[PDB]
Amino acid sequence: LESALIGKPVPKFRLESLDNPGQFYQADVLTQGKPVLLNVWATWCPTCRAEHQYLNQLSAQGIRVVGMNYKDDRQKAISWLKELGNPYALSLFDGDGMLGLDLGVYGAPETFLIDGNGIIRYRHAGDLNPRVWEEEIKPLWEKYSKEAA
Repeated sequence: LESALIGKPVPKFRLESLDNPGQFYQADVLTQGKPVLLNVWATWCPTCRAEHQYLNQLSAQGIRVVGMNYKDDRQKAISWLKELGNPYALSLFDGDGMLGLDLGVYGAPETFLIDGNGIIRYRHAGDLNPRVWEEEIKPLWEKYSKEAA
């Protein structure tokens, strides 16, 4: 849906790595110099499992995806990745959902497009499928990929 963050930088945060206990990340990790997709997901989200296989496909094509596990059960989340594959370059654990609150998410799943400079450029509330990618996000990803280059 619509977002008041379009054109604004990613909110400050300090979250623990989902699969690397003790390692914490900050917003600087979302300023890669290349565009990135931030995917909000959880194991309790039905369309998330279905969307996971498509994310694996995009990741294999070079699309950079950062995963934000939302108000979820950490262990179940880790098993989820070991069982279905890990498309994420990095996985953040938003156990309390505080980053989700600053991002204005309605729930899961949701995908944000962030440019190389850490500026939020698009927000899609709902599952990521070929149609959404081809019609809504792909054109934007290509634009910011060419500029970052």
